[PDB]
Amino acid sequence: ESQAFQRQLTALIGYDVTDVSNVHDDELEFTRRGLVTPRMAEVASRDPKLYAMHPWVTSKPLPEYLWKKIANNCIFIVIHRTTSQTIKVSPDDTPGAILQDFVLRVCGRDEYLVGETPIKNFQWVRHCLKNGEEIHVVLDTPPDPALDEVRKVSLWDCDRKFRVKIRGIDIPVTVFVEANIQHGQQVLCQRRTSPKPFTEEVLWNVWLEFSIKIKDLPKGALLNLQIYCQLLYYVNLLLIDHRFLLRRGEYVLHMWQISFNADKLTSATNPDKENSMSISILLDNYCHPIALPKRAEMPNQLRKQLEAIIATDPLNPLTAEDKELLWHFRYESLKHPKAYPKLFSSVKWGQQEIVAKTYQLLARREVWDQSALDVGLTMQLLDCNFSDENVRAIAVQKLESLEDDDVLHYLLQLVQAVKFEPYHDSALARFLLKRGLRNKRIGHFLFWFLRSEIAQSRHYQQRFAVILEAYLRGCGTAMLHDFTQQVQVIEMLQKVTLDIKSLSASSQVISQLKQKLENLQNSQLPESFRVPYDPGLKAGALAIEKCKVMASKKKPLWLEFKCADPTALSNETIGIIFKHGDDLRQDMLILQILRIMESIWETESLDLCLLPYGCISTGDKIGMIEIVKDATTIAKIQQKDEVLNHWLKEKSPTEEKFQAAVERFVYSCAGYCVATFVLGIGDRHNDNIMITETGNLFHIDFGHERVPFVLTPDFLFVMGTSGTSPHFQKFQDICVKAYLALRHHTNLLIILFSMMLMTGMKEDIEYIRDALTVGKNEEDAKKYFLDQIEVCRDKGWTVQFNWF
Ligand SMILES: C[C@@H](c1nc(-c2cnc(N)c(-n3nnc4ccccc43)n2)nn1C)N1CCOCC1
Repeated sequence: ESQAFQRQLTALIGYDVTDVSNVHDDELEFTRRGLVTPRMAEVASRDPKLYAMHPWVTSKPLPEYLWKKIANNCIFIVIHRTTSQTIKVSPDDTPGAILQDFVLRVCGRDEYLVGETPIKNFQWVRHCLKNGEEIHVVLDTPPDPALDEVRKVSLWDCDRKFRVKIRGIDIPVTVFVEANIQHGQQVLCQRRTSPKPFTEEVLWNVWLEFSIKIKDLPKGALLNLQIYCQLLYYVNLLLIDHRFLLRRGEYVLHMWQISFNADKLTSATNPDKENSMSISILLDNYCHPIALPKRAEMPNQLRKQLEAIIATDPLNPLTAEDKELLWHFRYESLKHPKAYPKLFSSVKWGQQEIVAKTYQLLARREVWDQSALDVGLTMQLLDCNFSDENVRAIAVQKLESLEDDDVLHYLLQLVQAVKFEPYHDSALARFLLKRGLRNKRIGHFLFWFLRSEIAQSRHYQQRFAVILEAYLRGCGTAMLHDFTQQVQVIEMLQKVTLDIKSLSASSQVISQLKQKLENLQNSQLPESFRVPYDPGLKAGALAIEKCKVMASKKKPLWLEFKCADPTALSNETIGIIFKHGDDLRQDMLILQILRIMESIWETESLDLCLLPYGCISTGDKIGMIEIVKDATTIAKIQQKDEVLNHWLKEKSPTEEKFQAAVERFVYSCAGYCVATFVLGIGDRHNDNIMITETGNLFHIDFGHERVPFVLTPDFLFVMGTSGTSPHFQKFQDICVKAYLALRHHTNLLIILFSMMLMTGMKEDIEYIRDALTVGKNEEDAKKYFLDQIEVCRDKGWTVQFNWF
């Protein structure tokens, strides 16, 4: 009936936010209700014009390597109606000023050049300049903003010890309960139950007294119940609710099975009730409710100790001495923003009086608020080591600074950080909403990032579902319509990939694909859909005759689409790869880190010509990859040392284009060598590395006696020298420049890598430290890296062959 909006939202999300068949409290529903305000606040605040236009812009400097490209110091763009005309431009002009009511859209795309910013501060332009491409725009009338229409007693009075009664466990399918009280990844106190028998049901029926006072439990403390022989089952219960009240009564909680990890922190209970292990518990019964309420100077030698502590990397563990040092001199420690994580990892959270001091400490926010924004520092406070909302808010507040440009750089990482949140409604979840709804680009990518996790993760789908719904309710009639079209297409194509995969371990199946695709274009269809990994591009009908299946053991589709925009100045298709077997969420992260690195280099005016191709995880074990045109694997070129350069000349028609090719190869090869080493995904099989008919090398298939990174003799033959040329010198030089360019952001990468490991996949994270060579001077770094280069040369073709 009138509720003709909900089951729409539901099938977009892939989950239901009205469903209560798995909640044991109203936090999810409360957070649906709570999100209405910041939603309205952002919907109502956003300028309908610039929103419908979503101009993708930056405030960053136009880099030195791009400065060379600029004509005289003029720049040419062509306007179109059929008929066209060229215009000379100054790099500081405005769209409306160059215009001399009507708007400028980029040809073949849903992308606009509008608003009060210079043209040099447009992303498309900077792309066109980087690639050497021409800038093509059509005179068009601004899209109607009406299309975007938006539808419509104290706890510190309780001095008794905290107590939890374990009734017992049951499973329908040397075993004891392990009851921890946690704040972050920190264990406050820990009791246990007597080791009992192996029966599918065991009832201990004992009260357990914890050494912590009721008063001393901190907001966001977790009753973490574990089952050992040894660890096989875990479940968590926020001991304090979303209304600040201490929890009460009896609970039956179904538990996740094992086989450190962001899942282990989830307040979500297992929905599969008929198979999962459970537990019954009793919480201290009371009649009236319990709600939680709301210098001399330093000697030198100690300052030096403190300043060393502050200077260390994120992964350097703090001794108890360090912690005590940081604490006792908290007011001086406050003066340094870099001391914050280590300072808040120094507070005893299981102590009411201490937590207070911290809260009154955070009131003196003078210097933090004043400090220049540090994404690395900011990210540190959003990780699994911080479970206090006030600590987490001072981080979130710093993010507000970021221009949409930089949000899109950290979106995935930020979305994944929601997993470390203790409450469904948080400053960070809230921030993502705000930022998503204020900018269509972010909101498109938010949708997918969120939907990726919902379809694939039982530990966090409820949390992400309520946040997705929150976004959708303010994104507009326009985007709601597009998301539906996109959802339909992938919900069609994935089934097609599955059915096909089972029909093989040949040219028999290749005609079965085309036959199965034909009826999909006729019945159930959408003529056009937005490309999930590149929303500027609108795909049309399948180039049915161009589609195939691929020569891998995992069977991916090779698909070709027409462009639905008739104003596109090319006839070239849009390629996509549908794949089952490798988890694409791991690919997404790495590609995203790759973009971050490319932005890092930009700050040092370096370009390394990476190809971080589009890649969106869509559902369990399955998703899409962007097709890079004119590219081939290195292994196929081999089907040893001489052939690589010949292929390049074979594909390069002239000598300029061949010198442009080898120019391109050196940068891109250098780039991937640095990146892959830092990430520790260096040693890869030759079938997983590719190159374009133009020089650009690039890695693929990020699915997990070794070489630090793949630099081989055939690559070296193109560069010259037998196992130093004028090109091997450049390679060497730019690798050291690229390697040191990362080391200036040691902290940032450490935390991202650490975050990557916890949400995507201690001695595991420790690797990035060594790879970036922490604690060594710039000289030692150049040495360290060039030695790695030498290993690859000295080992030649060894490990390649080894893969039998
Ligand atoms: C089929 C043909 C080909 N593949 C591509 C191409 C393009 N873009 C990509 N992103 C891409 N990636 N990326 N991730 C992948 C994951 C798996 C497979 C492929 C992948 N592959 N282009 N071409 C012409 N290969 C020619 C060389 O011999 C092997 C077959």
